[PDB]
Amino acid sequence: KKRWYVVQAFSGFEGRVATSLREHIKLHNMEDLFGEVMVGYVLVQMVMNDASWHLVRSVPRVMGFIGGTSDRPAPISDKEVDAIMNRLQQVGDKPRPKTLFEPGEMVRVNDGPFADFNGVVEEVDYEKSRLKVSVSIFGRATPVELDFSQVEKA
Amino acid sequence: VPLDGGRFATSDLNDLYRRVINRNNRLKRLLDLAAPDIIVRNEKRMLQEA
Amino acid sequence: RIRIRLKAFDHRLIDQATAEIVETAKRTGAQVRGPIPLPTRKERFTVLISPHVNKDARDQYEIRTHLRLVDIVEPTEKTVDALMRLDLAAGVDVQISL
DNA sequence: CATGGGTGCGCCAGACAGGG
DNA sequence: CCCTGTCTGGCGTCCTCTCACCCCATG
Repeated sequence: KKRWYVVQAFSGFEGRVATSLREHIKLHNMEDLFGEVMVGYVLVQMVMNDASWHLVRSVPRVMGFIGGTSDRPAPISDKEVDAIMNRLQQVGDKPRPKTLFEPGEMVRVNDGPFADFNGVVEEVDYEKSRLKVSVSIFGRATPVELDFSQVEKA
Repeated sequence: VPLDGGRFATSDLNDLYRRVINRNNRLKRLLDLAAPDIIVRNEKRMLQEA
Repeated sequence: RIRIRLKAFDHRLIDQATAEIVETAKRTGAQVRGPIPLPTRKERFTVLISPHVNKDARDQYEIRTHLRLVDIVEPTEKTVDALMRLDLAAGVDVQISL
């Protein structure tokens, strides 16, 4: 059974640390003592012998493990939470809000000179794919037609 | 203030404050993300030392 | 295809408003079909003035109305840009139908 | 382009262990 | 607990006049 551990690298050379770590594994052929390497912190599926500990700290541009002590360094705590966040990440970020504003509903403009402005859709045109919303420019409402993607639903 | 050439010769306190603010932003983001215990212990320890 | 309708009452204040928006568009976009007006609009109302009698005192007042349409020819990303939150005419209703 | 981590001084003095 | 050895800190003259040089590095 291989448990997880946290490695600190020089932040910025992290992919090169991961590649050099895989290569040191396949050099010193302790292939049965390493499972994966996940990407300033590098996650390593590993077991704990002092030989494998010296192996990971002899990988270049690696400071050391992060744990309770340096004798017996520490596996993890909320590893499941980290895995869940990694699975989402881009998926969670993706939103793409389009103007679903109907009669009276407020919308947001992010394209053309009217970008960075909000307003309400007094009239909507699904057939012409156009929303009739006015922007409060210099006080007076500026009824302009914007596409669903041109504006966001507020 | 810059020197003759134009590159800004920056003071040391700006390095210190900029380090503390970089680390504090990292620590707020990790407490947002619910990182595990050893990550936020190293993060708060680096803030303490900063 | 882009319409700039302007809606107010008098032609003696909108007359500087049709000058400010064709020339400031000329410096930035220089793409306009020229101001094409609309028929002047009249709202006349006869009203009784004596406080409790006498259905003869009817004085004619009117809230007059005027409309002028600018109609820039091309959707310019410079005319709208410079003239977005900008309108010289005060107490006016601008309708920048894009 | 922007960020990210040596080995030659000597005395005083008081606090911290370390016997005693 | 009463003395003894160690371990770290705190400190060491004042004015001036030039010079030289101030973060890589890189996918």
